[PDB]
Amino acid sequence: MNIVLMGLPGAGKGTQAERIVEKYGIPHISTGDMFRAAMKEETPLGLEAKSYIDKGELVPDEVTIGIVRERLSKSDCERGFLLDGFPRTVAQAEALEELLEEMGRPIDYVINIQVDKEELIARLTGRRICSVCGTTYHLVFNPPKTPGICDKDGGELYQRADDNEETVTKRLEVNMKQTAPLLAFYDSKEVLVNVNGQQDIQDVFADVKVILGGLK
Ligand SMILES: Nc1ncnc2c1ncn2[C@@H]1O[C@H](COP(=O)(O)OP(=O)(O)OP(=O)(O)OP(=O)(O)OP(=O)(O)OC[C@H]2O[C@@H](n3cnc4c(N)ncnc43)[C@H](O)[C@@H]2O)[C@@H](O)[C@H]1O
Ligand SMILES: [Zn+2]
Repeated sequence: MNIVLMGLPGAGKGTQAERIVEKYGIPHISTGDMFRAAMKEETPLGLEAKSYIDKGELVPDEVTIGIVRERLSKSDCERGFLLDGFPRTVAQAEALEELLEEMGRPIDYVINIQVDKEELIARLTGRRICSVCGTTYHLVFNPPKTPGICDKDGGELYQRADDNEETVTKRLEVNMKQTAPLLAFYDSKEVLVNVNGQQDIQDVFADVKVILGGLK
């Protein structure tokens, strides 16, 4: 099961990836996670990515492709894999198509999670993450028992640095522009499948399961 999740910022890719992971046991390769790890450790790759991430811009293709190429250089990815947030440009997708052809591991499905932009903005600006355990909540859609605090550990919830309104607006603008031709690319390859992301989490995942059930 060689799967790409795509969707505009806030579409719920990470939420669905966690479920896909737990059910099918394929590795979750998240560029967003990998960049945030590098940023937090202040590595040279981290500091390079940060200038872009903090503005809501894409990290250049050169470094991104190269970190993904080799993440996929691993024995855990022979089962299959779940790419979350890569590719997000046609040039990324074309690099990935080549690499995977050579690797014998071409993409089965690209699952595109579709959510109205108004809701996307609400999802991102209202997201709150536990500073203690990393659990994600949402002010409206999945609120804590006590506002501002994690149910599990009493930890303070915070808003991610790139989830303020102005950075969200930039992130949507950047990704809307790149998503248009990327979807055309994967549709021409006949691997694109759309899913309605504006359902409860369990129902979105139910639709994902129908798609992937055939690849168990
Ligand atoms: N390939 C690449 N090339 C270049 N640069 C790259 C790159 N990949 C990354 N980058 C760089 O790294 C940066 C960060 O990357 P990235 O994190 O990949 O940005 P993303 O696509 O903007 O959107 P998020 O990933 O923030 O959210 P998500 O869609 O996973 O949503 P979640 O599941 O949390 O859910 C969102 C919220 O909604 C809630 N929620 C989720 N599902 C539902 C639902 N079904 N109903 C109600 N609420 C829900 C959640 O609780 C949560 O509060 C990029 O901006 C770019 O700078
Ligand atoms: Zn917590």
